[PDB]
Amino acid sequence: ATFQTDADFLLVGDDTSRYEEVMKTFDTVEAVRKSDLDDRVYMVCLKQGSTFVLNGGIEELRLLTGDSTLEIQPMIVPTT
Amino acid sequence: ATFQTDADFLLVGDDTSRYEEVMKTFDTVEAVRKSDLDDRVYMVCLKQGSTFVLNGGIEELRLLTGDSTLEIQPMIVPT
Repeated sequence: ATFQTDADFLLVGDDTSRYEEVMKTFDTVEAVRKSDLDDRVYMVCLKQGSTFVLNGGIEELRLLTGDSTLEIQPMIVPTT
Repeated sequence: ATFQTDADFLLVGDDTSRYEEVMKTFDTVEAVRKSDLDDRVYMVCLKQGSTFVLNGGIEELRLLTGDSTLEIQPMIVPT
């Protein structure tokens, strides 16, 4: 289904070798950063105002990624 | 005591108002980001290879910032 979100988020997967490269093609994404804490994690921070939309949904991203394990999760703060 | 770290980290305070400003001041700091989840939280990402260091310790950051409630805390990842 179609995926959307105004909030930054994370990419968690066992194969992150194409994450950065794939995310560059989305003009709504501002930057991307691998976690110092866990290799299977990447933070995706969005351009202001932008709304990340992915028509083909998560499977579409998995497909672009070349990783079926990939998962999109919210960012976590130790205060909530 | 001196404060040092090579890893990204969070800033957490009640008066977030000069955080971004103060952070730009450090050439070891690459970017800063307020959390969508919590108004008191800012992410601090460091330039690659860089070491963020505060000789006056965290207290020196509380000074610069004007926020005695400021705390530096590690980043948390899902598991």
